[PDB]
Amino acid sequence: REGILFTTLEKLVAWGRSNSLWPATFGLACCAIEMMASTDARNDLARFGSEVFRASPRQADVMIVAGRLSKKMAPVMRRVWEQMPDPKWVISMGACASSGGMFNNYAIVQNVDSVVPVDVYVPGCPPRPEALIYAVMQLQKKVRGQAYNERGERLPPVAAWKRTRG
Amino acid sequence: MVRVKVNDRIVEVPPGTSVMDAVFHAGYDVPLFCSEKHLSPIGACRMCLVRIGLIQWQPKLAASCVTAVADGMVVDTLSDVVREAQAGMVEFTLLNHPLDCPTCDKGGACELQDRTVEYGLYEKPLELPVYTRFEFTRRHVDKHHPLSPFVILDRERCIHCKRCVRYFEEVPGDEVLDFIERGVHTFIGTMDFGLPSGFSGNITDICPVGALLDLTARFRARNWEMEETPTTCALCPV
Amino acid sequence: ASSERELYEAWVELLSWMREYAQAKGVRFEKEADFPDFIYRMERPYDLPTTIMTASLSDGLGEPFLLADVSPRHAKLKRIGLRLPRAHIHLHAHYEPGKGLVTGKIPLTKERFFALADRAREALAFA
Amino acid sequence: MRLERVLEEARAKGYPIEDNGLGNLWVVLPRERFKEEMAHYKAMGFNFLADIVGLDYLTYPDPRPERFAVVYELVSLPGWKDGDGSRFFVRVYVPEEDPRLPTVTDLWGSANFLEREVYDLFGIVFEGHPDLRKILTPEDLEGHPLRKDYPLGETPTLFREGRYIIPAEFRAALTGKDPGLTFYKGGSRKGYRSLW
Amino acid sequence: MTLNVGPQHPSTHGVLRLMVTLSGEEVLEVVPHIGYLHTGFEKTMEHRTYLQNITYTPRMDYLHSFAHDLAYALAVEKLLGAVVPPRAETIRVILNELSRLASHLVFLGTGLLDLGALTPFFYAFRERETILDLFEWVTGQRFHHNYIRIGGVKEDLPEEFVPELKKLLEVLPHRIDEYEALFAESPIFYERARGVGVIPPEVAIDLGLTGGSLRASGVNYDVRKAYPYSGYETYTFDVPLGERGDVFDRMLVRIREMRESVKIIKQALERLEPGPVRDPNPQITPPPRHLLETSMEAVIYHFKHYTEGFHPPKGEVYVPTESARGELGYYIVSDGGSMPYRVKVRAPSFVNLQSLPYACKGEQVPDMVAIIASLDPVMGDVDR
Amino acid sequence: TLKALAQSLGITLKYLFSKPVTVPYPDAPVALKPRFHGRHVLTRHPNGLEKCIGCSLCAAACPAYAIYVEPAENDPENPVSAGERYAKVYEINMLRCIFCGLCEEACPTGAIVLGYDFEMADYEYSDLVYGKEDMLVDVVGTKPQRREAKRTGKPVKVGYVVPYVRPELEGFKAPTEGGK
Ligand code: SF4
Ligand code: SF4
Ligand code: SF4
Ligand code: SF4
Ligand code: FES
Repeated sequence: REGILFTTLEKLVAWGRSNSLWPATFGLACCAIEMMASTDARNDLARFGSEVFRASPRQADVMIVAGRLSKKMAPVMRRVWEQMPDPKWVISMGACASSGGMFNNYAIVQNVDSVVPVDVYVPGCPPRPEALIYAVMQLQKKVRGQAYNERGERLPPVAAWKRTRG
Repeated sequence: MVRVKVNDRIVEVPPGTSVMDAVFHAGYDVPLFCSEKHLSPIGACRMCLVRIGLIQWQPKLAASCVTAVADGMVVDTLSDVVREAQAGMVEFTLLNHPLDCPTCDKGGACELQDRTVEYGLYEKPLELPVYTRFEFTRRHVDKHHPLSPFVILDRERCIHCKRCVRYFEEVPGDEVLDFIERGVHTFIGTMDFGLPSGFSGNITDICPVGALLDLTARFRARNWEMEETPTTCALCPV
Repeated sequence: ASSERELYEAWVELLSWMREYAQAKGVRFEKEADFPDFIYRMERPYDLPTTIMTASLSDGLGEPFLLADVSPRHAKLKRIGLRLPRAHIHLHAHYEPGKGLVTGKIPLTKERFFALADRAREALAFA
Repeated sequence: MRLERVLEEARAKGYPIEDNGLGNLWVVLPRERFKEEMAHYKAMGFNFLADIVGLDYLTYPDPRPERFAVVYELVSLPGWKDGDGSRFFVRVYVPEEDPRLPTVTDLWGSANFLEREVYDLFGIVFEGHPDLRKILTPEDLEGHPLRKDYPLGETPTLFREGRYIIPAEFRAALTGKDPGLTFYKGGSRKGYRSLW
Repeated sequence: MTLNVGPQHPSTHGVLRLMVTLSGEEVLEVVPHIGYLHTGFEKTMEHRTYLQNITYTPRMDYLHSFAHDLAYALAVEKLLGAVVPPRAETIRVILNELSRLASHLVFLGTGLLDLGALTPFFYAFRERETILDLFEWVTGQRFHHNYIRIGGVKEDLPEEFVPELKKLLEVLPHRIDEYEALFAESPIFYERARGVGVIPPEVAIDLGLTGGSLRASGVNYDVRKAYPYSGYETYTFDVPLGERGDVFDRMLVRIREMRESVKIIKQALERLEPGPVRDPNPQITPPPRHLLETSMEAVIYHFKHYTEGFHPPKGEVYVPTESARGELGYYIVSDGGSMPYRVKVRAPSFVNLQSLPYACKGEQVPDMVAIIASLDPVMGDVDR
Repeated sequence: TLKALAQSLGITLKYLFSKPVTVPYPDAPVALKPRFHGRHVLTRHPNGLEKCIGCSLCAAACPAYAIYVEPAENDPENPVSAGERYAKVYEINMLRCIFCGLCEEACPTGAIVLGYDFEMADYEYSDLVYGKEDMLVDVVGTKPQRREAKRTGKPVKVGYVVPYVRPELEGFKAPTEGGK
């Protein structure tokens, strides 16, 4: 009960879902400042179903884990993630997050994917905004199911069945 | 014991001893290439040349290491003239030393390299650097010569480390190498063609260049990268 | 000056011979070195007609009986040298304009070089 | 210059006076006499207590009197209606056994948090300080972290076929205590400086 | 009640957990609870080389990156006594001031965003892009830079740098004004800002505030004047000042700074000509790579430099500097290893935050948001 | 006060009718400068011979340790690089690459030269440790780009332009104001 299981429905609904992406950014790093950049002022995101750019999971289901983080943030983020609605996607934005760039330390959390499952990595710290665009284009066609892995291997149209959803 | 003053510090150190060692005990240092632990010196490197007062000053800089000690002696090492000279000898050494650093696998262990950068540098605050006075073509000689089922020899590495030839005399007292031609034409070789001595391989370590290397780990890793795990042998009851 | 070029061209030539002899006798050849100035060349003009700075003929033991080296591009005193191991024979090829490539002052020919080679090969015959 | 009436005093009280040729100066005090001394300074017209750097000299390639050492930076803001630009350090070697020291909350409310950090990072309890809590670190990790003894926390980086790098022996890096591959060093590699 | 404003909210993006003791219609006091991020850079950098540490320096200042970098650079440079070419030094100021402008752009950008009308941010951002484009040019990097190198920057300026630099100096004065234009009138601007942000100058020092907080209360305290470091001695420019601690004052200061900065640019361009871009002592400097081809000694030093990296002598060192964010400085103890034995960072904003329960005494509840924002938190200072 | 409020509107209104300044991606190529740092390329000579020798100087430079390099000694008859040492395995973990650039500076073969790439992002951890052959001057895109372009059968584009090449690159020709 989510818009699937007839030819029609699944493409329909999936187009709906795919094109309405509402980003909730989880700044805690330099990413954010590039993210405000990423919003406006050169390029738009409103043409990708985004007026949502702001802090409520009550407004979004696209999780952008944006920035290098610490131990103290893991349960927090976890919980924030939990307080989203049922279908939800996890972007792991940038190197700082994705595998912990140039820090090997107790303080930090390396490999953000630990805390929550991921579907999209987008390396580079900083990356270019545009890379993120490319990434969400990916994520678009990914949730559309018109994607694979680099071994031709298919995957679910959500991030949210890799570990438990709620 | 012998009353030594190296520059600013004094040490007792019993007689018959080398100036050199007292230098290092004193926390003063020099470039060093010929003589080595567990081995009788020679003068060959000529790196341990200092001046000494006892109080006058020698007219020729004696290899401190080779010379014995003396009570009431002054040793001068922070000499401006020393430093200049060090550089000098370095340059001289470098004259035919073939450029091969990236593929040099003496590398992090190129103590020679480290002395260069330690003690070297042109005599001139600079506003423009110098690098050389040399510019002629280098010697080209012997390389890629497998010396042994374990040891590759590329000859132009050698600085005329005489260490190994020396080793063979000192340590096993079994010899298999020799310098060949004279002067600059010289170079060390064997005529065993594979050295049937039961002790040989230590020369790899002794080689203060990368001439003698363990072929088995040639182009396999880099000096710094290794974890050098002090541990214990058991392969002989020693 | 541009002496350089003919020399280089000669160096190739000589090298070619070294290979020929190598195949001819079936004797072992090994390239020894390549130019520094090729390695560390990395966008600065390279135009050398080969890539090879040093190469040798070995007995078949990895021991050379003949070494053959060119001088590098901007390395002054541009000559090509030969030297026979354990012979103390050191040959200095000059180039002389209006002549060709000379061995001391006597022009080199392939046969000269072959003779040198055979006497080397056969005499020293370390293996 | 405000400094000078402190300096003659320091000399009078025989305190050793460190000086780098970079014109930075420390004053080596005992713990006891500090507070009051430092009281006198603010009174003498010391504007601004800039820093508190807690020092761990667990391992050092020279002897020091103590393992834990604090350093204050006091300044006189000349841009203020008082001050002379008089900036100088005070160093105070600290027994490891007692990681105590009376606060200087008393003379600047800046101190408060600064000393708090120093409890966290090095073990020091500053006497007369309201609140110790970490303000910067987990309280689920303990051992007053950021000390030489304290772990460095590495993880191998991973590459294809599980091929990995372990950082802490990867490094060609060193300390002065450390010798590396070389059997000795001197020259440049025992440091270097210029004057020219 | 004690209200718990948690991290990442709403778009203020301090890790901020804030215990607001309220009267249910007022703020009484805030016990700020922070430190939910942290790294321990200071630790890590003793486990990396000096060269390596230059990676870390812009990685704790989203804003003026180059200042951290510079400050660290200077410290090292002092220690081993290395000098920097004049042209280098020219470039260094240019980047610095360019970075200051950047910072200000972001400060006001966020200011608007945080609360008040949303839009003008985007315009300020347009300009920021222009700045970024300049950075992109010369360093190939949007931000974070390594262009500055020991002995001076590591390569020459683009020629392309000159047109564009003029260009933007043309546009900006007018632009700056038009941002200013939004503030000073708007009588609502008044009614949101003027009364709040209070703190005596005396207490600013006691609790530790740094310029553009201290100088936001009009107390003259440019560390570039007071402990004048390179080039600035010989550059005219004045101190922009307020005269009271409030938001209102802060905001106007910054605008004035920008204009000063621009004149410094202007000054700089005049003083710009060819020159080597880093110190030519190859002992202490990595050599030019157009010479590996040539000498062995080159090769040796080169190899060595980028592997081991030099040994500075034993020493502690500190230099005070004026960052965009205040009193900046590094207290660096080296033992003479290839890595330092202590890296202390003087983080201004962090010290400036100590003054928050104070700053926010007895305030009004919608006002309290702004009062945080006005002080400028970069969490890197705090968290470290 | 009141005047301003009007003036505010005034300017913005000007801007309203101003035809905007923003650039659509990927519909006009992003403007980059030649010093820009994208994905590292491994270069070669016109002798068709890879410059790199597995110099691994980079590896001391990489603070992230982002390089796994298995070295090897070239074939004497068929040397893959003219040198006597090459990089038998060249891996880069882009998930933490520092793209040091210092990297480039240490490498003496000038093998490593930052690209103009940024169109990299995929779903799987271990796919993002880019390999040797993905890191050349001979590929025609990013890994996902390429992998898409086969399954889709579509060609390529990369959506950037520079004023001109960086001199450092001297192989691959990128879109430069004259491509996209
Ligand atoms: S990847 Fe780079 S830009 Fe992103 S949070 Fe890390 S350091 Fe900042
Ligand atoms: S022997 Fe030493 S100086 Fe020579 S190439 Fe090898 S590492 Fe370099
Ligand atoms: S091979 Fe090595 S140890 Fe032997 S003489 Fe030469 S340089 Fe010295
Ligand atoms: S890319 Fe350059 S530095 Fe890296 S191994 Fe190859 S030649 Fe060496
Ligand atoms: S150690 Fe060489 S002359 Fe003495």
